[PDB]
Amino acid sequence: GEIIYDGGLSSKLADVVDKTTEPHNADGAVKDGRIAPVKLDLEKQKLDKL
Amino acid sequence: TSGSIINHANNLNKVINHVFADKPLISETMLKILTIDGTTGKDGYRNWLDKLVGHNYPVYVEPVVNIMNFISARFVADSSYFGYTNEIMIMPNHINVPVDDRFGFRDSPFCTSLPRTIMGNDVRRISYNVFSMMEDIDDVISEGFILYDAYFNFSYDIMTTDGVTRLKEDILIVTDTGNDIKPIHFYIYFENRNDKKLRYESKMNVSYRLYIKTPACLLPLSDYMRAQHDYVSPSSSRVYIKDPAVVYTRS
Amino acid sequence: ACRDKTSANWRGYSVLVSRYRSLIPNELFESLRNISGEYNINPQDEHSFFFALAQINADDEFIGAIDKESAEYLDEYATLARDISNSLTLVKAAFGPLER
Amino acid sequence: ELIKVPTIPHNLVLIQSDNGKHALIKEDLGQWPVETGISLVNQAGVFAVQLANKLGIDKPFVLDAGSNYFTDTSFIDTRKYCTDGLSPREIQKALNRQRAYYDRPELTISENKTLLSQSIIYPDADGNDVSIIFSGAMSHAIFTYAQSQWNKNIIKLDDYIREITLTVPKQYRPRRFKEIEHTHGYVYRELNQGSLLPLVDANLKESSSYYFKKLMSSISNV
Amino acid sequence: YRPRRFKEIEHTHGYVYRELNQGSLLPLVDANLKESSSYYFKKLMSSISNVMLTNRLTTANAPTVRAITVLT
Repeated sequence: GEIIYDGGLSSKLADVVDKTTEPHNADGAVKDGRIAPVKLDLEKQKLDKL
Repeated sequence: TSGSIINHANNLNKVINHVFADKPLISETMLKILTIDGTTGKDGYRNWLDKLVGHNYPVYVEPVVNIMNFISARFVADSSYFGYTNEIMIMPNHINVPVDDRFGFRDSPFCTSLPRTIMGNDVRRISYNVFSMMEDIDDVISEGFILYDAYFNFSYDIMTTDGVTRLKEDILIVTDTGNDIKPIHFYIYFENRNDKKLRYESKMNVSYRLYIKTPACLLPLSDYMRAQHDYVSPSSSRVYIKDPAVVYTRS
Repeated sequence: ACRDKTSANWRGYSVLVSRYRSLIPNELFESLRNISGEYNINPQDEHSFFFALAQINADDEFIGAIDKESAEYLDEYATLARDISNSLTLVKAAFGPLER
Repeated sequence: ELIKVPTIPHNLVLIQSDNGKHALIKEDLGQWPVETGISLVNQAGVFAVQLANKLGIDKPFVLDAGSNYFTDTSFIDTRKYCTDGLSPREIQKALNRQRAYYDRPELTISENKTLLSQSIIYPDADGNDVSIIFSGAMSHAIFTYAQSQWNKNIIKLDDYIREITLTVPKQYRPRRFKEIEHTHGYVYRELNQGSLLPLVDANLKESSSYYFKKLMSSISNV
Repeated sequence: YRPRRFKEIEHTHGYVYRELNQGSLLPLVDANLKESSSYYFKKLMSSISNVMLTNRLTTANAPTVRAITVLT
């Protein structure tokens, strides 16, 4: 007979990213207008500029 | 307190830089009178602006200011006209949802109002910040919830034909830093009731659905009489004077 | 001229003093409260400082309410203190009481 | 200089299915990206400037859509059918397709006359022309409000002459006006006077030096 | 603020060495800093990056006067 339904393009809820990602803000449907997170290289094991 | 001075200085610099870029906001004669002391023109305007902080001078609300205020207020109030909403809902396909069936869309993502209670229980509400901070999103998504405390921008493409109504991108993205909601673009198709292929595809292929309040710009053809509106134009017999001077130079 | 120049360029100097205070740690500041001194300035230097008062801008340095270099310099003192304590303990354990 | 807007800026779009069973009308004002964590009123104003630019509303203007009309072939119908807005022919075609799906008969002659005469231009008591057309709610409200706000500053020539009659010096020659400009003259002028005292008080010596230099450069050549 | 998660193996079988001695700045701080204060002042100002009756004016000593103003 004719094939009424055979699978199809499927929709998945979540897009899980395996690669570890640096901290960020919302940039999808919700966009955050504030300043991006400030990266400070605190806690230096050896003195460099003091 | 310090930090207040820092904030004031930074805001002053930003304001000066923005107003002086492209076409300067201030006229050339004002720049001349401020400069006549010997300043660079930016410094004099900055000093004058700082001196005017917290004034009591009366100001007049011009017609253009009223027009902009009206348009901004209507932008804030009627959010659906400009492609953004303030709450959305995400729930599995196996839970029935009351929908706005006036238009006839198949699996319409529009609700007349967000359900206060579904299946005899209140629908959970989560702020966007708390939702992003979460780490057990699977358990809370197993039931579905209403995201709020954010402005969700969306778009839709109403297609004339019949087909499966699905988003361009996935609903959710999980990162080790946090969870985000991807941009929302609905592909809306019209509905033919007797179509086993499309019904099965909608029932089985799609596992989760996103619902937003019905846009106010959408309006059925049946109630077209509500689009009737009146505009008044002044009489064509009016003649306009470009130079309203009432006197002539002696020679 | 001096009054106009000072009224124009006081926020920058106030912010500079705030940053310089932010550089110093608390213990060193408490130590420096014991000392005292007096600075002698030539009249020509003072009149030149007030006649030609350079305008200082730190808008580039500040990212919102947070400035990086001050925090970094202040943090380095924790490493310095840890090194001080460790070295003192090691020397005392190595040499013990000292005789002359 | 007032700008005469020749056409009403409607934004109605009719979307109908291929079957024709369903149809709808949409207002197209565009999608504006709104951010979170920042105040909403500021972004609202930033977008409102662009929205006013889109509708031809920001600059001062007056409406000149009275002449956009035609008359029917039938001799009884003296009504003036306006040509602006969503044309009733489009709605007629959409409704005819919708009734064609349901196997219903097409719109009758009487129903066609009823529908095609909905948009009309009629005179008003004081001479203005009222045009009833198919248009969206947001465009209608914004256009009407802007029309009122800009009409607040249009005044008759005689009233303006009366307002500025005290300041005319004696030696200069009066200007004759055409009788039309007296009976039907209208002028767009802002009549609120902005005080210059803030600048003068804040930086007194700069303003004093500027005005004194200009005045003495003028006087020295007598 | 909460810290980012490591790898799963580093969570189940991960061990880290650490020290809990914060230390104190008193041995450096506790002294008579009268003579040595001005060198520290100069280093502090170097830490932050910066930059007829009238012809007698010269601006060759501005930075030291600025430092004096800040210290005062």
